Parts: sequence; C-alpha cells; structure tokens
Amino acid sequence: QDDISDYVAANMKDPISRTSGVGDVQLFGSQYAMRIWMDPNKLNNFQLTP
Amino acid sequence: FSAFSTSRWEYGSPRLERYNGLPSLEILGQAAPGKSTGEAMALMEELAGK
Repeated sequence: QDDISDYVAANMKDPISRTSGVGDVQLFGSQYAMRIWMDPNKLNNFQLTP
Repeated sequence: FSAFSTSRWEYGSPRLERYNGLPSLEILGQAAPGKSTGEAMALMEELAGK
C-alpha cells in the first residue's frame, strides 16, 4: 500500500487537485518519507537522545 | 576553510523552471511560413512521442 500511495501522491494527487471543479482531494494513504526508527537501547548505549 | 572543505567545478542550471508542478523545459518555436501552426504543433507532439 505504501508504494501505491507514494506513487499516487507524487504523480496523481497534485494534477487532479488542480483540475477544474475539484475542490478537495483526500488521499487514502500517505506519501513516502524518510522514517528513522530509533532504538532506545542503542541510543542509551552511546549516551545519545532523540 | 581549506582545513575542513574541498572544492570542485561542476555544471549546474542557473535557472530552473517547472510547469504544473513538474520539472519542465519550455521550447519556443514557430511554424514554417508555408504551413499552419496547428500542423507544426501536431508534428512536434508526434516527435515528443519518440
């Protein structure tokens, strides 16, 4: 679902949102993002915090 | 600055343009005097297909 949602957000949502007569577009997904999933144990080992 | 940096020469775009939210290059041209503008547009559209 994530790849499809990213493709829709990147290539299909924006052109459709500016189509004449389209007021609001609700994406049933989410665009890609750089997710940094932190580990508290590893952060604690190196004396690091978020 | 020479202690913590390196420098190089590279090519880049002095002016970037986008059309309808996507990166684009604008091409300006005219139809040949004998022929119409519509024929030139159709031909260049067919060329873009290649």
